[PDB]
Amino acid sequence: AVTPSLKNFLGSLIAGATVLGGIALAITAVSKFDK
Amino acid sequence: VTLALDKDDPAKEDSVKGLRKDIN
Amino acid sequence: IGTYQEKRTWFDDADDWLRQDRFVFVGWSGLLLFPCAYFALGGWLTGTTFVTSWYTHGLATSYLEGCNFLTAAVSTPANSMAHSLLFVWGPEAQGDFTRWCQLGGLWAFVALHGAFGLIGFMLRQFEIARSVNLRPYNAIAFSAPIAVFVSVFLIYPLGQSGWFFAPSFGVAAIFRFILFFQGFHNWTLNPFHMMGVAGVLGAALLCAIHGATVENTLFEDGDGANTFRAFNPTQAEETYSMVTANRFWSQIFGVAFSNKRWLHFFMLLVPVTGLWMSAIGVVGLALNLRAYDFVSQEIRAAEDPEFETFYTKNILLNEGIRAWMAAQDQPHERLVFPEEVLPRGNAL
Amino acid sequence: ERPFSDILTSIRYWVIHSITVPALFIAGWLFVSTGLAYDVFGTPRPNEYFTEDRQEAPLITDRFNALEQVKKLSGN
Amino acid sequence: TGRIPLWLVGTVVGTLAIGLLAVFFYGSYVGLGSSL
Amino acid sequence: EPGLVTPLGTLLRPLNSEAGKVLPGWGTTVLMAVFILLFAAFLLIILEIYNSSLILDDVSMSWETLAK
Amino acid sequence: PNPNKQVVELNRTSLYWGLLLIFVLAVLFSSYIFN
Amino acid sequence: RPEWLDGSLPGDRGFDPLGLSKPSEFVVIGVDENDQNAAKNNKGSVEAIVQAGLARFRECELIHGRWAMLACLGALVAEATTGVSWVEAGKVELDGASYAGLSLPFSITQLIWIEVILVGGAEFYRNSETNPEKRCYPGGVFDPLKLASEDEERAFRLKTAEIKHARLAMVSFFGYGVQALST
Amino acid sequence: SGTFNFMIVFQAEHNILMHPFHMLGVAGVFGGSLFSAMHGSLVTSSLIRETTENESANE
Amino acid sequence: GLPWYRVHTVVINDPGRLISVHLMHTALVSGWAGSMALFEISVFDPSDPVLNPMWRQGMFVLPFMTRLGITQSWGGWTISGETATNPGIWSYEGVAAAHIILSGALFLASVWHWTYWDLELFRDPRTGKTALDLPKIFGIHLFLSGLLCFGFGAFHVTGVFGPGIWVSDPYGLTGRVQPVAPSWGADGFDPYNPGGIASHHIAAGILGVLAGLFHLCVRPSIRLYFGLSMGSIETVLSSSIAAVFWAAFVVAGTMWYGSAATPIELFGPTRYQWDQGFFQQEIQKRVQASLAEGASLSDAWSRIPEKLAFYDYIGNNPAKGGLFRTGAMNSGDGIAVGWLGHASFKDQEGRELFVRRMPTFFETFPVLLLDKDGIVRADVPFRKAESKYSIEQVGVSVTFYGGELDGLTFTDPATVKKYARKAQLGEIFEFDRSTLQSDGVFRSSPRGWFTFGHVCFALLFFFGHIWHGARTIFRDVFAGIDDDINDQVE
Amino acid sequence: IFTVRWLAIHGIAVPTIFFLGAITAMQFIQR
Ligand code: CLA
Ligand code: CLA
Ligand code: CLA
Ligand code: CLA
Ligand code: CLA
Ligand SMILES: CCCCCCCCCCCCCCCC(=O)OC[C@H](COP(=O)(O)OC[C@@H](O)CO)OC(=O)CCCCCCCCCCCCCCC
Ligand SMILES: CC1=C(/C=C/C(C)=C/C=C/C(C)=C/C=C/C=C(C)/C=C/C=C(C)/C=C/C2=C(C)CCCC2(C)C)C(C)(C)CCC1
Ligand SMILES: CC1=C(\C=C/C(C)=C/C=C/C(C)=C/C=C/C=C(C)/C=C/C=C(C)/C=C/C2=C(C)CCCC2(C)C)C(C)(C)CCC1
Repeated sequence: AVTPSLKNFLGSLIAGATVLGGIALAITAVSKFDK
Repeated sequence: VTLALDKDDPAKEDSVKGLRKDIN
Repeated sequence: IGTYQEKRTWFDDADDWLRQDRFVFVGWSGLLLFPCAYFALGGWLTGTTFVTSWYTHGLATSYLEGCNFLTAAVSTPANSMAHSLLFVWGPEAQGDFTRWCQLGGLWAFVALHGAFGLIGFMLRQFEIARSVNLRPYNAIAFSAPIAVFVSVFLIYPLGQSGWFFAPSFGVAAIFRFILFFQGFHNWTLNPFHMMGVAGVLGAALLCAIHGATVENTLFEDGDGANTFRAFNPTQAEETYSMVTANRFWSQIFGVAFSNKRWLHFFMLLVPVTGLWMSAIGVVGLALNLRAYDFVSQEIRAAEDPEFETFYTKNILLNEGIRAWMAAQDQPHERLVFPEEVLPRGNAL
Repeated sequence: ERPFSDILTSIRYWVIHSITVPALFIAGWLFVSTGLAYDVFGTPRPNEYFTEDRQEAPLITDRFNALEQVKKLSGN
Repeated sequence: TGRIPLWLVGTVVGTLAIGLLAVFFYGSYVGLGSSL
Repeated sequence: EPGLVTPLGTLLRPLNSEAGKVLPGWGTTVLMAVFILLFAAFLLIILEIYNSSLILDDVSMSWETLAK
Repeated sequence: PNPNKQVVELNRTSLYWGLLLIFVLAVLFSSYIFN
Repeated sequence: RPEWLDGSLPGDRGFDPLGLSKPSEFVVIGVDENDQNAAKNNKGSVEAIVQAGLARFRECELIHGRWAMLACLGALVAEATTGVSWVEAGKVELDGASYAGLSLPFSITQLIWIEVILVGGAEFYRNSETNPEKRCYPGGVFDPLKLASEDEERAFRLKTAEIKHARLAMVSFFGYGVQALST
Repeated sequence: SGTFNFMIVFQAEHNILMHPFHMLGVAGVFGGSLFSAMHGSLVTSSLIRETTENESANE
Repeated sequence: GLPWYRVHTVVINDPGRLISVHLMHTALVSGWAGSMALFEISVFDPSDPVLNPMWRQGMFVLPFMTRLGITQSWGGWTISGETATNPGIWSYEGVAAAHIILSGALFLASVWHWTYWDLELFRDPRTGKTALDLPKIFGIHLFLSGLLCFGFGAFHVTGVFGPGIWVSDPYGLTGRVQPVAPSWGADGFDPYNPGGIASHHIAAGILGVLAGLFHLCVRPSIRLYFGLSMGSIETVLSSSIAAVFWAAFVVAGTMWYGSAATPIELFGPTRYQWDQGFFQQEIQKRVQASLAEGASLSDAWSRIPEKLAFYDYIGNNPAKGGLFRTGAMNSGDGIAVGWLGHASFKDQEGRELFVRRMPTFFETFPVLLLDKDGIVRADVPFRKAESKYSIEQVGVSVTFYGGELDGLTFTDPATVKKYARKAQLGEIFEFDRSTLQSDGVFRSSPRGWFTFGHVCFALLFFFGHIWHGARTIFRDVFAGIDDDINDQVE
Repeated sequence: IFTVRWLAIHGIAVPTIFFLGAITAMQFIQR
């Protein structure tokens, strides 16, 4: 089955996407409308 | 007389028997 | 662009904003440097200020405990965590931040973000040198601080029994790691540290000589006694007499540089060759492949009770470091030494 | 524009940074003096190092069960 | 720009930086980490 | 000046033929980045099993795997 | 008739660095090699 | 729906989720200079845009499916007549050579030499042709009943009959591949 | 090795590592090795193209 | 002309001399492999595989032949401890000869490609200059790589056609070369499962074939042609040096930590097995399995294999060595002859005592004798002027069980101190310092020497990745910078 | 003003004054 160690790990790759995406989302937001 | 746990505690104490389940 | 004129995608709109000549250069590497290097510095300044080491080490290491700048540190995890990465979502910490700090996981926060910070800073100076169209020698020199950092903070504890024997991030905490390597590894005797000293302490010589040889062979290009005013960085001529500098050292020291380009590369070469050799010695100490003993002088000093060298004095001093710190340096061993079994000279 | 010496000599800089800067110093003063720094980071107070169970240094000694063990070492 | 003199800023800010540092040496002899 | 023609050289000749020829634009770069990040995710699987940082109930993760 | 023909050069200052380097390494390491 | 297909072809449908047979443009980059005797070596430049294999891809489905139709029709009846699984052939033929219960005299070492001469040389002769419609659809002895007099370039589909049966035979042998080791 | 004995005994009797003037001396030789590599590489990375790739740039 | 450190860059422009110069390196590597295997066979002592195995004798490449099935020799002997009735052609000496015969064949091929460098294959059509199609060249070699990977995994390892790999028990006692079955669940990523090795090379071999078919057909992007500098033979060098230090950290990492691809009967135990009490716990697990069923002490300690007690010894720990303590592990403490028993310590109050073992850090370590509950009761003190834990006053006797000193007791306070200082080193063994004239201080195993080379190589190849990645991105400014380059400031 | 130069200094300066308020209150924690 799925262990809690795998639950927190797959939750980290979701959280690692919301961090790495949001850093990428912030540099494609300032690139377009210049704030 | 001696468990295998408290024979590897006074001899090595880094033992994988002595380190796991050591919340007791 | 590209001398075939395609239409710009969102990459080109992102590449020119990152590679912008603003006040602080971000670049593509700054998506790796500035989040990681701010959290290594932010993790170190938080851990030295607030985070305890009472559970991982049994000793206080923060300003809130009573430590000052010299004795506060971000200390390594316990030897019971082995090489665990101690993610805050890890199996040890499990989401709780206030126990992740108590478990020494904030050490590996600083060590990993510092390691990817050094990758971000070394890629920064490939990226700037390609913008400025220079040669990439500033990055190649920074391979040697990355050779030192990876071999000591990462490669060394991976060969030992855990992240415990890593250096903690502090002043007095580095100092015991230094005294750990004398007592246990005899690391002064290791010939890779000897090439590391001769590189580090020989680059300090080259820094002081080249600075003083330039500053004392300057051309009189001004009238006043401030010689720093008589320079414009858009001048085409040398600001100091290389020919006078050569004749000076060829008569003082007998051997001088005659090539200005070889000089500045030799200033590049000595600290980098010195640190890469010393990094190999710490790789050797990760496996405890020490240069501890000269066996031909241990066989002689055990078969001759009057043969004393400064070497055998050093071996006795390391026995003193090993037995007197390891009841407190390695608390995971839980070794108690009765005071009559520790080595001891006369009347001390 | 604004090269680091028309900012520090401007009075509008100091009508901001004589209000936000002391209120941030006091915010750091009150983060520790209200004892909240001992709670967020789990550093023990000077009356919290030694419970009645142990009178020695703690030792974590267990990898995967360290989370509830450090709760027992701290005395919670 | 030039509403306050830069040398009077650098004197005053430098003074309570030396003044804050003297608190760090005062607190090194009393309270936590005073060895008493 | 022509090179040296060999029987194996002409059997292998169309393999060293289209040197310098590329797709315009980005091509399969976005396809590559999906495969890099899956392999980055795959290398985080095997790094943490061998570190005992992601725990699977099926593995033993010890020398006791050699028993069963 | 290879067009890729180059020559190696080694001036005397590089001779003196090279001979020094392999004697200083022999001064250093042979104490460990003879053990 | 794709546009680079659907004409003079049996499977006139745009199934492609990704366009593997898409004729793509190409641009030729120049060769970078690597001469040391020059002071500066440049990274090359864009030289030649080139306007631009559906014929190659048609041949390669036809070969795979026809080997699959020899495989699917050959594994069901050797399981029926002999009474051995299709995966088990080779384990039981190394011990005793047979065909439909009839013992064969060949050592297993000879089968490597027989197959790489016979099947190998026939594979060396198939690619000895330089006409892609003749490569897909040859004439001669392989058409003894004269399909080639019958046309299919119009709505007649006298060629579009092996191609559907080649497709699911690859799939049913792919279904044999997901059944052999696992189940 | 006699130097090494002199250092080890010095740190036991005088605690040289915790002395600020030794801390400044380490900052002088770590800074002096940083600045030797820093000034040494910026000059090397700014050399005017005078030679080819078949001969050293020191020519 | 060129400097001394730049001489090999005459090969960067012509691909025919690049074949010839990699062929000469390949002739030297396999020429080393056969020559080192001939040297190791000529000095290997196959007499005692139980108590003088290959990792004890300094054999470095002989555990790599034995890892992939080669267990027999042309001298009759095997590794498992029996006579080879048919050694075959793939002996140790057959493989040591097969690398030397290959070394001369690769030598002659390099002489051919050096003279016949100007092949028409290396000149691309319609420009006529020497060029290499590095995206397709990679697609060829990745296709061959996954074809060998799948071939090694489905046939050699799985035992379908090849022999198999080495598989042992958890405790290094019963180990052979036998075929493995691939394991496709989550269990295949446990690196102590040998089934995950076969399941790797099938799955990575199939994907490497499918990836190879991609890079044969699909040309790269133009934006990714310039950004990775694909038209240079050095941007493949930088990325390959990046590939081989990554691999050398993984390879030296699994050698040091232990894996199913690094058995302990071939490479010796790991340092984490001494530290974590791996064999000590099992030795106690088997004594308590016999004292619970009803048996004596000396009849239970005799049932432990002499090979299992040899793993429980600090001299076979790979981290008890030295950088210039050169040679075999037998050159340090001697060739092990026989297990000398199990030292059990009792004092005058009839209480058992347990020697605190030497941790792996300690060159020297004080001997301490702790009770059941972990409290020090006896030691060999440094100051003997007013002692309170001396062996003489506490009355420590030592009895052995099993081994060469079975049922024998020592009460002499000089004798007890000798065996107390041997019991902190592990199980008690009898050596001979006369057969090889042993020094007296331990060495490291080949598990430690392999790890030392392959992290020092993986770290020096990080710098070579840094150098050769910099020479591709900064290829245009290698000989210096332009004269008008002052536009980069404000 | 939220620019890159503003986020560079106030990434450093804002926690620096927060910790300097914290460290100053630690000098007067007696026990
Ligand atoms: C086909 C011919 C052949 C064969 C059968 C062998 C067989 C053997 N060799 Mg020899 N050898 C050969 C050619 C051959 N060799 C040549 C040409 C050379 C010169 C390069 C050598 C040099 C050599 C040395 C130096 C040594 C051997 C050794 C050995 C033995 C163990 C091999 C081993 O463990 O390697 C392990 C092999 C690997 C771990 C492979 C590493 C490849 C990495 C993992 C792949 C990474 C790149 C890949 C492309 C990534 C993409 C994968 C996928 C996506 C496609 C074995 C008897 C060893 C021995 O005991 O000999 C005395 C030994 O030390 N060989
Ligand atoms: C279901 C199929 C299957 C199965 C069962 C396996 C099974 C396995 N694979 Mg394979 N694999 C497969 C499919 C499969 N693979 C496929 C399809 C691919 C794509 C081609 C791969 C690609 C692949 C790679 C590339 C690797 C494996 C590895 C492994 C092993 C993982 C356990 C291990 O040894 O960890 C040990 C390995 C790790 C923990 C890897 C972590 C990598 C670290 C971070 C590298 C550190 C170096 C780096 C520069 C850090 C700096 C230095 C540091 C000191 C600071 C195991 C044998 C690994 C292996 O062979 O190990 C021996 C490995 O490296 N696999
Ligand atoms: C990665 C490569 C590698 C590895 C791990 C090993 C590992 C091993 N070898 Mg093998 N060997 C190798 C490559 C390798 N070998 C090669 C390339 C050769 C051909 C020369 C040999 C030839 C060889 C022989 C002939 C013997 C071994 C032996 C050994 C064992 C003892 C190790 C030892 O004494 O180290 C010694 C390590 C050092 C001295 C530290 C080296 C540190 C650097 C390199 C020193 C250089 C500094 C300086 C510039 C040198 C100048 C000093 C001058 C006075 C010489 C060990 C199992 C011995 C053995 O046990 O066989 C049974 C043995 O007799 N090896
Ligand atoms: C796959 C590995 C590989 C390959 C093919 C190359 C290839 C090249 N390198 Mg690179 N390099 C590498 C790894 C590699 N290097 C590594 C790991 C480092 C870090 C140390 C470097 C650092 C480096 C620098 C700093 C320079 C090169 C240069 C060169 C070029 C000329 C080399 C030459 O003339 O040497 C000539 C060497 C000699 C005449 C004698 C060298 C003797 C030393 C002491 C080694 C002793 C040999 C030993 C027996 C072999 C053991 C090696 C070990 C790995 C097994 C050539 C393109 C040069 C270049 O780019 O020119 C423009 C250059 O300046 N390389
Ligand atoms: C200090 C480290 C360092 C530096 C400065 C460089 C520098 C360079 N590399 Mg190298 N490289 C490195 C490490 C480094 N590399 C490592 C460790 C690997 C893996 C073996 C590679 C593999 C590699 C390849 C295969 C290639 C390069 C290339 C390049 C060049 C282009 C820039 C680039 O793409 O960077 C590479 C980018 C990075 C290093 C940044 C990635 C960092 C990510 C974001 C971190 C992800 C880790 C994850 C979040 C942490 C979880 C794991 C944790 C638990 C440990 C440049 C010369 C290319 C080249 O030479 O082109 C000409 C090329 O083809 N590099
Ligand atoms: C009155 C006092 C007497 C003089 C003091 C003692 C003099 C010692 C001089 C040693 C010179 C060695 C130069 C070798 C190599 C050599 O000939 O260098 C020559 C070199 C000349 O460089 P150029 O720039 O002229 O080279 C041009 C070429 O690179 C091509 O452009 O001079 C230097 O590099 C200066 C650095 C000297 C660094 C001195 C090294 C330190 C001492 C060496 C270790 C000694 C160990 C002793 C152990 C017992
Ligand atoms: C002709 C011929 C032949 C022969 C062949 C031969 C005889 C070969 C040999 C070969 C060989 C015999 C080879 C060898 C090699 C070796 C090597 C190659 C080595 C190297 C070394 C090294 C590399 C080292 C390194 C190092 C050092 C320096 C020190 C330590 C560390 C290290 C390791 C790093 C015959 C008759 C068969 C027939 C065919 C042809
Ligand atoms: C950690 C962490 C975190 C958080 C937070 C952070 C990151 C923070 C940062 C913070 C910071 C970043 C801080 C800083 C600080 C600073 C300081 C604390 C400083 C101090 C200084 C001083 C004390 C000085 C003094 C002096 C001198 C010596 C010189 C000048 C003058 C004077 C006297 C003033 C996160 C979430 C990410 C995650 C988890 C972990």
